Amino acid sequence: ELYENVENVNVENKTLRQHYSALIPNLFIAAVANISELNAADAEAAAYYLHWDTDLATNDEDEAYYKAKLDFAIETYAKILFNGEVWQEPLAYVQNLDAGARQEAADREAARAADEAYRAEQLRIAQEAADAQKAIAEALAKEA
Amino acid sequence: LDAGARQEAADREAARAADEAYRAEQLRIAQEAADAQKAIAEALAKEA
Amino acid sequence: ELYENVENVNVENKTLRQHYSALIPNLFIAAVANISELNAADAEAAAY
Amino acid sequence: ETNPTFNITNGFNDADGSTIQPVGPVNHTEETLRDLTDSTGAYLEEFQ
Amino acid sequence: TITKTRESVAYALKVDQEATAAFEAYRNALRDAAISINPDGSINPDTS
Amino acid sequence: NGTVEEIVEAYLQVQASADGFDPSEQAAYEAFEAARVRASQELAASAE
Repeated sequence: ELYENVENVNVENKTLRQHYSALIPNLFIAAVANISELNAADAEAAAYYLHWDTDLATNDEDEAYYKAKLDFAIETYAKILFNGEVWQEPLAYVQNLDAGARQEAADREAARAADEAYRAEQLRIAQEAADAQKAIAEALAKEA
Repeated sequence: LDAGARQEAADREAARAADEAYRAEQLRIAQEAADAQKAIAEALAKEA
Repeated sequence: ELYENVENVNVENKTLRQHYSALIPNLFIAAVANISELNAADAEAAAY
Repeated sequence: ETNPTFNITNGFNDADGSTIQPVGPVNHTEETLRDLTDSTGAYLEEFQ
Repeated sequence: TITKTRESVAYALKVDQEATAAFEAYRNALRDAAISINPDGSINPDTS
Repeated sequence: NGTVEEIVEAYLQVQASADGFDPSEQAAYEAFEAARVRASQELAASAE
């Protein structure tokens, strides 16, 4: 979408699109890792839909559940760091550059308009008071 | 880079002109009101 | 907590979270040293 | 417009699975869960 | 889907704990039937 | 002297959390905040 767009501005010795282009190997590695883990999870859930190693001896079978919950939590906490370091923050940086550019353009325009309006208001008030003084002058000139 | 250079030159000139005009307007309004007060002073000096 | 937060801003060619992530090996070395000294102190106070 | 999908917006959002979710006990069968997972697995198969 | 799969596990483990508690209570009653033990820790021939 | 599993077990209450692990980042945030508060109280205890 930034093909010859008015929003494709210069930031950090480059334009906006070059950062997005450089984001490619990060996304590649992240996708490969996520795909491998998803394949492993798919195989695990498919091969043990109805198996002994899932409905164990006692009805309780709580120790295995808690061990699995521990392993799952360890994996999730490791994945938070992995995903945050590989692709989330490189993308967030570019998106913040985008948002900052739009915001600075917007409030620059707003500040320009506000300054113009404030100057016009001051000038019109001063001139209108000047004509009020003019009325005073003509009145007390006419009385005498 | 080209477009930014031209735009910054243009609005720099525009801002300079606007500031000069605004200063001149303020000064002329203040001085003209000063002469209005001058008319007040001479009128109420002449009445008495 | 800075996951897609309004406070995750850009500073020094990076965002806020990358500094925290880079803080990891420092904390690792510090913890290893402190743990070794605490183990030595524990053994000393227990054996005497 | 801009691309705010992965920054600023509600730091904890239900749209991505980052918000918290209170759970009571409700029985959804193994078949129901397998159907719900295969529904998205169909979409992800081409990538997979 | 995440929330629903969580709710399902919440139901399953709850019924599992209830079953374990009931089995423990009923086996304890059966054990107490043969040789009853007083609260102080002695056999009670009256109710054994 | 523990291992990684023991560390995550003890300081973040894995078993005491809502049944069915919440993979939400908010859950991790609350767990780490609770661990921080506990360590903060232990620090004042050691100070005294």
